[PDB]
Amino acid sequence: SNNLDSKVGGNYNYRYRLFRKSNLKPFERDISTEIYQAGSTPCNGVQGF
Amino acid sequence: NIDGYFKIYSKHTPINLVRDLPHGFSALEPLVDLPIGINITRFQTLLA
Amino acid sequence: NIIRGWIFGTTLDSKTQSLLIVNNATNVVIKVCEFQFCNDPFLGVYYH
Ligand SMILES: *[C@@H]1O[C@H](CO)[C@@H](O[C@@H]2O[C@H](CO)[C@@H](O)[C@H](O)[C@H]2NC(C)=O)[C@H](O)[C@H]1NC(C)=O
Ligand SMILES: *[C@@H]1O[C@H](CO)[C@@H](O[C@@H]2O[C@H](CO)[C@@H](O)[C@H](O)[C@H]2NC(C)=O)[C@H](O)[C@H]1NC(C)=O
Repeated sequence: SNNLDSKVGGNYNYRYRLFRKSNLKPFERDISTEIYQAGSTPCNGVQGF
Repeated sequence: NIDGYFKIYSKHTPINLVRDLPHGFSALEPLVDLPIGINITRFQTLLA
Repeated sequence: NIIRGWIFGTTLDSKTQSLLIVNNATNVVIKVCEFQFCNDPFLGVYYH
């Protein structure tokens, strides 16, 4: 789809889930965008260490 | 729910029985399949 | 006709999607949304 959608300064419309708690089952879908906790802390608000 | 598809099967009785769920036999026919793709852990009823 | 439908989900608050099943005085409505459901969902009818 380069010839339909490649932008010169990158087509930053599109998005994917980079990290999730575990595997998703076949034909499931998860839209929930909440913060991942790589540090063991009960992380809350928009960011953290 | 299985592999992204939810399912409903349903039936009703001809009886006007006294008070409690009877030990007769009548199997449920399929009503509808639904492609909902959501993880369900709990459910709730709606009354009038 | 007091049973009108069901909610199915996991958070029930629009953190993630959930399924609404309802019958009203017109039709059965089936819907999946980011639903902020009530802490006590119901239908109500002013009888007579
Ligand atoms: C489906 O929903 C439930 C609850 O949101 C998830 O169950 C949790 O799984 C994690 C990881 O194994 C456990 O730490 C929790 O204790 C579980 N919670 C409950 C209520 O059982 C489940 O992982 C979700 N799965 C998908 C594919 O979305
Ligand atoms: C039963 O629920 C449905 C769904 O909300 C109602 O359908 C609406 O009907 C009006 C009139 O045609 C439309 O303007 C709306 O757009 C419809 N809703 C939707 C989501 O499209 C129906 O009227 C309800 N009936 C009762 C008695 O509550």
